[PDB]
Amino acid sequence: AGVKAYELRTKSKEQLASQLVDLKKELAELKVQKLSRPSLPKIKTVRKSIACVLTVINEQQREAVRQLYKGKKYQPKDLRAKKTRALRRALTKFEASQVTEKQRKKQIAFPQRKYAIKA
Amino acid sequence: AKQSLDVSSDRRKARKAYFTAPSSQRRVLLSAPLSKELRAQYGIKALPIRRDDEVLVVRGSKKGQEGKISSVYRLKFAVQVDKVTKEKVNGASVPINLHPSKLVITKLHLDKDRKALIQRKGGKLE
Amino acid sequence: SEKAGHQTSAESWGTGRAVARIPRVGGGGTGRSGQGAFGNMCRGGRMFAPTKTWRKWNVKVNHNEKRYATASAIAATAVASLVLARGHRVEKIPEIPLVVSTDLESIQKTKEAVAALKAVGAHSDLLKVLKSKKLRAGKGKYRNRRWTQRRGPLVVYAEDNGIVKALRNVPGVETANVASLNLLQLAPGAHLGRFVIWTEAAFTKLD
Amino acid sequence: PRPRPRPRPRPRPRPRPRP
Amino acid sequence: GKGTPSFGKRHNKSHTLCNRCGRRSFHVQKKTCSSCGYPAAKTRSYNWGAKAKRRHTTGTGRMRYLKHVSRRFKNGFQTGSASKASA
RNA sequence: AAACUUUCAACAACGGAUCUCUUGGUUCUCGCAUCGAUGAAGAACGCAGCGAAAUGCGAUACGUAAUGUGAAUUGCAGAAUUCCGUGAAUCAUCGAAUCUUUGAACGCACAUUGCGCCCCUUGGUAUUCCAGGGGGCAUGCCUGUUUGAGCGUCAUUU
RNA sequence: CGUGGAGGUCAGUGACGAAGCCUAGACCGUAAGGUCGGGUCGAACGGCCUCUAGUGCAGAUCUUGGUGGUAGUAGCAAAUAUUCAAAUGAGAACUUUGAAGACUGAAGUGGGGAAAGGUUCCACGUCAACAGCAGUUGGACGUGGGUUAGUCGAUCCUAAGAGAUGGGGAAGCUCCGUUUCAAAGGCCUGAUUUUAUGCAGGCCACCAUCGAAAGGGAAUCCGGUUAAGAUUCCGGAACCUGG
RNA sequence: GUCGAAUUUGGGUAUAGGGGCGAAAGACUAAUCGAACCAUCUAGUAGCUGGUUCCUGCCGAAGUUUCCCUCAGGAUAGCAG
RNA sequence: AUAUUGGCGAGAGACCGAUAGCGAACAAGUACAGUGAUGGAAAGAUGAAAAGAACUUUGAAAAGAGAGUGAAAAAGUACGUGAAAUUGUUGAAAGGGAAGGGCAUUUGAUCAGACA
RNA sequence: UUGACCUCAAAUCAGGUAGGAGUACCCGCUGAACUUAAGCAUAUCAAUAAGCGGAGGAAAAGAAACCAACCGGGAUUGC
Ligand SMILES: [Zn+2]
Repeated sequence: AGVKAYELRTKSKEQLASQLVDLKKELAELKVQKLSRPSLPKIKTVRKSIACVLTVINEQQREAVRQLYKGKKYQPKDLRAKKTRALRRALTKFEASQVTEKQRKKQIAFPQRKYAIKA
Repeated sequence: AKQSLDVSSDRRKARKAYFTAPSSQRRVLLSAPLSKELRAQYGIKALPIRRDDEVLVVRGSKKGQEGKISSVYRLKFAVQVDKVTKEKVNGASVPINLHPSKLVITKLHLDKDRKALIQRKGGKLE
Repeated sequence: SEKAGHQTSAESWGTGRAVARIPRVGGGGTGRSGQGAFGNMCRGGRMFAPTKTWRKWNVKVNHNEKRYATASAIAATAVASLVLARGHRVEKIPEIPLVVSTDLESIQKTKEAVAALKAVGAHSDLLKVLKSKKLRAGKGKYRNRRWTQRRGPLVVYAEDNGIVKALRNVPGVETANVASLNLLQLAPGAHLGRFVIWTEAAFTKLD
Repeated sequence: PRPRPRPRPRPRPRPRPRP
Repeated sequence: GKGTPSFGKRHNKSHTLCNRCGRRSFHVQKKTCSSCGYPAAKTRSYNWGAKAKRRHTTGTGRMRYLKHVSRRFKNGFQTGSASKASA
């Protein structure tokens, strides 16, 4: 069988924690029956169900802390867009598009004109 | 002839892309042509083979025999029919591997996705 | 590879060991140790005179002499003494050179392009192709040279309106413009007498 | 199969006296 | 007596396992590894040992993070997720 | 005359040449710019119903989530509702996570799975002792904050 | 003349058998070689006109791989020595048991450890390979089992020495130096009853750390127990440290 | 031969290649020492040694001149195609 | 505009075809050697499909002999084709301290040609 | 006494940044010898290999204290 990720996201924080304990209890019993039977493929379903609950549990707490740091500077570093080491050190679009006040007048007064040569 | 710069005509690249193809891309490679009556009924020529399909053998030493597909064994690019087998000297029966290109589908296993695939390929779905 | 055969630290044992004084692989415990290296006669070594990329590949040809042979190859498409001896099946055709109407150049479909070649007597030469397709004798088969076939007619036009695409899929048939007139197609294999079908517009532009 | 034995040259005949 | 009697006295160890490489090249008395240079910050490498660099260059190991770097660049380093499609 | 020796042929041995194949190498051309203290490259140890290695992964361990594809995987065994469906798969894709011990490796050390300190919390009748759990404590340098030092030095008090 | 590959041609040959290989079988050429028959074989190959080269071997104490004569030859002779019966087994000079004869003679061929090895330890099953004879046996092969500590060691201390920091050198990798030209710290607390550890005095200037399983060092003994473990387990009787 | 010491020896530690160490032999420094080992420059150079792969046809030598730190080599003239 | 034996993604060859081509077409920087720096291999092919030989018999067993599978066991996990050195069996011939060769013929074996 | 100024410190102070890898190509430092000169020392190999520091997708260079002597050219780079 196995649990479904979409069925777990509709549960509260305590329901997921209580379900994780039951899956851990269920895994313990199968590890006792495993040593007395030639094969036990059922143990894979229980182990991957635990990974599903732990993923949803970690996703809910990460989403909750992402909302209390929302719309403010200095968000924690694992909730930040890594994307590269070097690209993080690169200038932002605002900083890279900065021009001095003197050259701003030259671009306004003398733009690159559009023209063609036939007549 | 080849006209695009992305298509490759190299022999060892085509063979490597065939033998090392993943399971999803081997479904398209294991395609069987439809029968004459189904081609007129549906309007399409070939479809990927599926498990619960009724098939006809038209080539090989087992030409003429027909049955229901038992398993689509993608790993060796073969397919197994339930009623064409080989009788071993000890009595045990072993399925015979067949290729879908040498087979002819006589009845299609329709569901929600095969109907959508038929309509996507210009089918009419009588 | 420039490093092929030289990726080892083989040193000569010298004389006095009752072995050849050619450098041998050092160390021990692997089997490769003590074996010869760095020689053209040694297993795993470098060959004599390794092939280099700066070998001359393209050959410079005088422009006037290049046009000299091209003009001689167009004159090879004259009376069928050279054409018959070049392998083309042109015995039952009206005349050489063959001059057809310009309406070939505006043909779009291959089927009607093929039928126009059958009417002008090229029926026999097209069946020389599609029957001589033979598997290559050499090792080039798995070097993207698997199949070998004979050469068919050369259709020459003045301006293209679809004849190139219509005859593209026909085996053995090449299309060319009067501007180019490739010598590689007019005398393939250094053999004069290619069977060439001219259009009316191409023939007058040839002058 | 053990590794190949290392080459083992000979005891190099006893030296004649050198004047 | 420099041959087989002398080899019987070999029971110490000049080199032990190195933490950084595990190749058993960590000199006990010198407290340094003769293979990777540990505990020096830079990894030991030399251009005359071109075969030695090939044994420990990038790609010879698991490549736990650089494996997925090219895939993330090809998509322009996206953030978020694909919402959903039909069928 | 046999045996023996030698030559040749047949068949059988020894051995793996030749021929025929090639998911490899090599060379050339074209396009692109993307490692790391937000923990890299590398290393160690582990993870599968039955695995040693390669490959993959990290106590969520030959994977989890998400998306696509739409019925497998396969050596055996297995599970069966997962089969006109939020769904089979050692699939593809991949934007969310996990990511042991290490390593520029960063509490101090390291031929030790050694020894601490701080904060919160739980247990043992405990602010101090012991233990469990969670989070921290490296260096150089820049900007700012706070606390200072120097008859370096200025002004002003009784 | 011959070889690998390339352009052209012979609408060349071929699963009714291509290439290769064997053939005191045949034919042609002065020769380099070419061709045919037969056998074997199973998937491609050739003639001719030109192009191209990593193009022809008996030697180089050639390279790699394989195989001979020598040759069933040299040899399997140090460490005093084995014998009888039974059992097991297809098979016993070599296994097991009993009996007899001997040796190591306690500076041992005994009982334990250190360095080192890493499962060789123990049980069951096996005898293709290994044990330079043999093998039913094995440190072999296959499948499993086994190492239990407040008191034994590591951990801690320092020795010869090693080596950061502050600094000074060196283009630099890095070198000098170890209390060194340094503003190099935490210790007993007492005040607080807003609250947790601010501030009040006095002290001490030692100034990283690493470095011994034979040095230094807090503390356990006896009996019993396993196929293989014990000063560690069980039973009894103790001791130390911290609180 | 020596056998209570200028003794023997384990572990730890220090000295590294034109350096170490040496009651001194050019000894020892991982079977390597009148300059260790490893990799690279390096396919180092050699007037010296060895080898240098199919056939047939035609022609067919020289060890002499002069010069060179030239004398086991080259240049030059001669002979030959 | 220029460079590019690295990295990523592609397209190609008058290149090499398993002693070749990168050291590595394979669990290759692997096995293994060295205290260490480093050194560093060998190793591709059954068949279309395991259909990988049920069963009988001899033997302690390995295996053999039948049977059987397959187009082919002259394809049996020592597996495509299976050369030479070398070896066994069978057949033929020769041999008084080598053998082998050249010219010529005898003898034996074997082959060929053409019927105006 | 109090409050500034200057200089120099401290903090697990608030927020950042540097290391390493790769290194085919690029920017510098450092720097040989074999070899050639039929010996050899200048020279040559070579402003190279090895060693070290620092970048990028290119780097570097770059809008003349330039070339010119002309009827004058007009940043740099490459062919
Ligand atoms: Zn190391």
